[PDB]
Amino acid sequence: DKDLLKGLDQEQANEVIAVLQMHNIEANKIDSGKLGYSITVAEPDFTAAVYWIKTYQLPPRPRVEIAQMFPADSLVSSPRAEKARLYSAIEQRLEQSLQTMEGVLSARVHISYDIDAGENGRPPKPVHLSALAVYERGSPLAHQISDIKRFLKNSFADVDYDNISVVLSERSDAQLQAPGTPVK
Amino acid sequence: DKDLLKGLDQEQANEVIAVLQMHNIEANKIDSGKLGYSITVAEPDFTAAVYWIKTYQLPPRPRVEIAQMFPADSLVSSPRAEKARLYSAIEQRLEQSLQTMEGVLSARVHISYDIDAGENGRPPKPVHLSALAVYERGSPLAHQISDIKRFLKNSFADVDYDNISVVLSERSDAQLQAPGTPVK
Amino acid sequence: DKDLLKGLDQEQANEVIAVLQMHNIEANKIDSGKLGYSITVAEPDFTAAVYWIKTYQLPPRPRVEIAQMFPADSLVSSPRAEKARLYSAIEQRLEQSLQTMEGVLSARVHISYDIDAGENGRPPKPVHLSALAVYERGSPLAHQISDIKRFLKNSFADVDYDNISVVLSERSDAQLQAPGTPVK
Amino acid sequence: DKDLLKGLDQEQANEVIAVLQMHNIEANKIDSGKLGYSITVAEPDFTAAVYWIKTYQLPPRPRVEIAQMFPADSLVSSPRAEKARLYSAIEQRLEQSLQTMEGVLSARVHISYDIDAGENGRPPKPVHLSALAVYERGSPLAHQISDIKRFLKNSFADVDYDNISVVLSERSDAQLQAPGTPVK
Amino acid sequence: AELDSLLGQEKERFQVLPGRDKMLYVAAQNERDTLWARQVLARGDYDKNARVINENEENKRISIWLDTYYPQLAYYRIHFDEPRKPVFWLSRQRNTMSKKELEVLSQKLRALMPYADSVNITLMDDVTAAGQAEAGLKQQALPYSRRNHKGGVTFVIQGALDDVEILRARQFVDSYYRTWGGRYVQFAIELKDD
Amino acid sequence: AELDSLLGQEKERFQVLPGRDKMLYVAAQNERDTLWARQVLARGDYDKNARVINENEENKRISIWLDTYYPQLAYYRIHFDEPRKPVFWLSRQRNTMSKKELEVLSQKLRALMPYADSVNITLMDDVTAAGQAEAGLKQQALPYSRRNHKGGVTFVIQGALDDVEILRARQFVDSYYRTWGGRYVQFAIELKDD
Amino acid sequence: AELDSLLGQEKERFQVLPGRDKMLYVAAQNERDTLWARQVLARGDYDKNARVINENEENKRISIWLDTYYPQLAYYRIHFDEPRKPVFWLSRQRNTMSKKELEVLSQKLRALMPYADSVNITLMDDVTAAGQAEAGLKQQALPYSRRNHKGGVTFVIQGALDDVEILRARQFVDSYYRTWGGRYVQFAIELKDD
Amino acid sequence: AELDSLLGQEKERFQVLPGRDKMLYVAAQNERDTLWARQVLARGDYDKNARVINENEENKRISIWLDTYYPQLAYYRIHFDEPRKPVFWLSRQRNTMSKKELEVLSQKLRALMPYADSVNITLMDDVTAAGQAEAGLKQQALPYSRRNHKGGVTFVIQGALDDVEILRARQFVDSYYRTWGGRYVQFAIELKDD
Repeated sequence: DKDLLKGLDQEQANEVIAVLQMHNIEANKIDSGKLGYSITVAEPDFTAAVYWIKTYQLPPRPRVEIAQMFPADSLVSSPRAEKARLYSAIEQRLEQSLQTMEGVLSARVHISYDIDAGENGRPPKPVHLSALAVYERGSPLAHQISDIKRFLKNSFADVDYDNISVVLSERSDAQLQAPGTPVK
Repeated sequence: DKDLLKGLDQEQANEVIAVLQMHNIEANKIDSGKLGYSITVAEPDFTAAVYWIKTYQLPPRPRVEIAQMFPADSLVSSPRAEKARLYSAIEQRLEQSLQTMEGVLSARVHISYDIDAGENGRPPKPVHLSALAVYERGSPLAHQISDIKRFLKNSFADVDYDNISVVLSERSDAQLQAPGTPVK
Repeated sequence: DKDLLKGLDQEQANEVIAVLQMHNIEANKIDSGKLGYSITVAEPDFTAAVYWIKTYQLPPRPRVEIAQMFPADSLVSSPRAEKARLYSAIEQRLEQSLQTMEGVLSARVHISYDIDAGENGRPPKPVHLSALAVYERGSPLAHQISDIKRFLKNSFADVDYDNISVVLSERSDAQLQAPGTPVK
Repeated sequence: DKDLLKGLDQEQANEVIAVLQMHNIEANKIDSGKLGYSITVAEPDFTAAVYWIKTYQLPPRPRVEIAQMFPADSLVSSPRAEKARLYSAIEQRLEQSLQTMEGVLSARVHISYDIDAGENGRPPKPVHLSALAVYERGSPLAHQISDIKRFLKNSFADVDYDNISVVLSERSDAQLQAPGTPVK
Repeated sequence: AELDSLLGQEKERFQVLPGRDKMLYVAAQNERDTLWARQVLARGDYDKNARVINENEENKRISIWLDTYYPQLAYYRIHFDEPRKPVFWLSRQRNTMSKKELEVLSQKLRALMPYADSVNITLMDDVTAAGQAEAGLKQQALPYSRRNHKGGVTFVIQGALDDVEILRARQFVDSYYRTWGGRYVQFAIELKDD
Repeated sequence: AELDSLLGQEKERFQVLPGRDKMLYVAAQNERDTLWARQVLARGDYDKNARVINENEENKRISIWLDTYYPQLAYYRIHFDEPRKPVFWLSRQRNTMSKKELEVLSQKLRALMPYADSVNITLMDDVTAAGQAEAGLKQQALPYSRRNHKGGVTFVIQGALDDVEILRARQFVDSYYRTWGGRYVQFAIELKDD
Repeated sequence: AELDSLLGQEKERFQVLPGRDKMLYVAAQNERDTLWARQVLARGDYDKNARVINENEENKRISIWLDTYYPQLAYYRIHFDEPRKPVFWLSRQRNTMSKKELEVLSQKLRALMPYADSVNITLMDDVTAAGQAEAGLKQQALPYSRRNHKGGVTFVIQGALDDVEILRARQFVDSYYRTWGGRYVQFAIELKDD
Repeated sequence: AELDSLLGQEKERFQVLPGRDKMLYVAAQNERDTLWARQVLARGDYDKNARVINENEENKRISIWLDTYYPQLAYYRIHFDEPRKPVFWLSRQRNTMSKKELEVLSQKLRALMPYADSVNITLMDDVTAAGQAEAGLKQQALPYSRRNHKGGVTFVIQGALDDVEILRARQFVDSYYRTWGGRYVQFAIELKDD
């Protein structure tokens, strides 16, 4: 019955419980209205519960993307700002599209940004990409490394296959057991 | 009777149930008026229900398209903004048209964007495309990979067949069984 | 008696029923006044009804066309905006005209757009077209692929027959049986 | 029952307890409303508790990033400010993406900044990167030093593998024991 | 309530077969009618055991069985035009099985399918399987290229093709894959420019 | 409550095997149905001991056992088409084990699997394992390159490839890895430009 | 309360071994399940002495003991596939220990591990340890370079490598380090440009 | 209250040794657990005299004693794998001490450590100390340079090095400094450009 986090949001609270239940301590999510959520664990498990907050850097800061810093509410805009807000929405759209392939669970894509491509008379340099993936297990993931590498090739102007690197792994082993209350 | 998500919208709630019913836990969708929906599962299945939220990154963030960041409500506009808002509506219209072919259930199309085509005296580079598809099963999907590749060829200025890559698969096996309440 | 969608519009509701009645579950359309419609299915069929919402991406987002993003209510206009609003109305008019041929039930036409045709001193490139069709069955649809290809040839400045690709199919087999209530 | 810190925030308080419980003294976190938290330790352990505040420089000052000093609320902006606010959000996004690889717990990425690249007629110099990581133990971390070094290569314009240096280690040994109250 | 009334209004698209392992099977003729009958057996308004077997899926089920116990067997396809007496097509020029163990092969395919009474194994000429695939392809006036090798033949169709030459292609492939199956001759529709 | 009613509505996708060490096993046929049955045994609505064994995962479990006590053994894959009598494929041309200790190998694989009654060890020809991998690959009209060496063979597929030539590739790899396993011949789909 | 009920719902992932020094050991099979069982013994809901031993960490514990009392000993790895009778692999061509003190080596490894009954020391051929590391590496089609010297061998892999050639690398390293250990042959994946 | 209950929950990481000068010692195995046990003895909840001795710090304590009374002695390191009978490693080829005063050296190291019963002085071969440091260094594929001289050897490692070649370096240095100590051979990781 000892608090360790309070004032959390919704997705910040449903993941801390997924961390603590993986390491065999049982947590409770208590709603508190407009003040956000709060997480309390048992008193014999309070020492271990603080150590797995420091280690995983919990609670999660919200995920930051490039268009959040170049907002559309500005009165004026620059050609540097419109390009970095355009590539920031292609980059979000490609990871929305990798999640609908067979067996993919999550994905993150990165795009190389050109800032002084046309501002000093350079030709624009070639585009590079990189991707991550977390597959459902049982899949021969040595062979599905080429379908991502084919799908991402002709989604831009001119890339090569030696310029795309996708790094993928299988998901962790499932947690289906209740943790267990400390018997006193 | 333990909450795990609340404040959801309509399409964010009808998919989380489709996730949890696939993994043999039964969820309930409780309306709460103007505060959005909420999803509660049984108490023996609360551990497994949190693990399949962290894995699939649920609830789904809404799908982001290029025209949402270059709005028409601006007082001024640029030639960079009008081209990226035009290609963003051809890209939505092509995936509206792939869903009416025989056997297609969902599709996503991507277009390569030119930003300094005419701003520095370049000729405009060739257009590349890429597409996804989820077919109804039983279809010989080695042969329907050319009809998409023919339909997308002369929808633009000048593409080649080595510049269009469509990657498609069959849908997953159907879920028609009720999950089953935990007997206590 | 379990809801799965509410707040729908008219054409979004008459199609979800056409999806669910094809897969042998019976749905009911309940009007609710100014709040839109709502669809409820039986309680033994609730598991299958959620799976066919996730698969077909229901409810349908409204069909998007190019003139919806370049509105006529703007105070100023550009030559890039007037051309893309003109081709967007030829493209709607051609699919209104394919539906009145014999045996055609639905059609969708696409036009290739020129954006920097005259803005940098290029000659305007040749126009490409593409079309879809869903025929009434019993028709020899190997022979009616040339009448569409003749009708679309001289509707523009100068196209060739190797630049028009029409891809057509026959409609699906008819659903005329009542689904059947779950006997308990 | 002697105070040593008061007025702390939430994440400043859940880490000082993780420091003091690692060195076998037991601390208590007392909420005090809108005045922030406060940490009190036992009276025989007050000497050791002050020494581990001076050594680790506790409480933690909040983590400082480049975009906090070039805010978007300014009326005017410069090309020097927009580039250093763009690289500051790529740098945050790359460390959000390293935390979802298998076995990674925390990561920090740094980017080399160009300030007079185009302001005096230089060509822009090559981009350098550097990264840190804290792995879950049991992993052969001599082999996962190349997957980070492959993922970070084509996330920018043109880097080389002799320009990326990632330095990683395994996490410390776990603290799962209660410290123990001073018997008097 | 007998199962033939729990199905649709027409008692025509579904034919109900009594099994041998005290189970009662439902035979549908395409994939869309399989999900019609599997929805009934999944909501649970039938007290006994039942299945839904399909013409396409009962082929892929015992092709897994036959790829484990009897490898190196050259067969074509199993036809269910009457489901109580299925026909097992089998190649003639590529097997040396005698008269006696062909009866053993039939008496074990009977054990996989409890709805069948006997399996009629016939042997057909192997040259005519590649004969109808070529003579039917020259009739459609399509460009092609034959590549003979040991244990199979393949037909390669490339080049820039208008839709008259790939609509007639896909109607001939899907009507040939139904009859002979895709284990001896496989088509290659690759559409590239020149 | 017997376990075959605690599972789904169809008593068809799951087959329940009585063990020998007073435990009761559940055999699922793919990975998605393994998480269906492991969710039941983890919420704890069964008073006795039970497991869920999978066709893929029961191979990787006793491949760890067989890589410790019997090294240098050339085997292919274990098939569970009927789970009470599994089939242990074994290479012929790369082992010199006599008649007597092949019985000892079977009587110790029986001890690892309490649900099985006997393990049928068969010996198959090693040349035909590389024969079906090549003759099936020329039928798909794919470019390749054979690299023979002692104790294994590999097929390298590089070059710029359109999606017709890598969709037919991945459907042939995954249907070949199910039958023969990836211990003797391993494919190399590397997609680079030129 | 016996300890096998204080653990999780499945009494399957944990096997409880009675010791010899009046202590009761818990054997987990990976690192994530070690922190599951050490959390139970640390909150203190067990009145007696207990430990959690891991397959990886019980190797690194008595490798410290064996690097102090018996230096210059060429060994490979200790396998715990059944924990009551562990197997101590030992090199043949690099030691001159006679028959008698190999019994002395086994009777002192028994004293380090109170859960074991006897330690089975076996001698294996040293050439085949470098034989499977090379023949498994040519099968993955990777560039390499062998550097033989006295008392060990190393494989150097450099050059610009795409992800097909470093995903197949890291899956072969981690499956080889589990079997043979990293004391005789060590791999060198260094990724630089050219 | 006996001291083994005033420590943590596990009575496993700390082993309590009865002394000989009416003091009671606590042996910890790393530096972090030394501050755990010294915090107990400093708040003063024990009525008798106690210490906390560490494996690293009990070496540096009597290396000061041995650098005053017995200079010019070539020794390596003292191991405490069992603390009641420590092992004093000693070089063979660099000392001319006879049989009798080696007993005198052991009977005075016993007087420094009241927790020990006897000190076992052994003599080891000096060439193999520089043998394992070089053969272990060629296995990691690192560039180096040997500089032999009288009374010691040193290994110089310079040049521009990526992190694969300095992560494998620092894992080999710290595992070698634990066994042999840094009195005969000392490594030189100097990282400069070229």
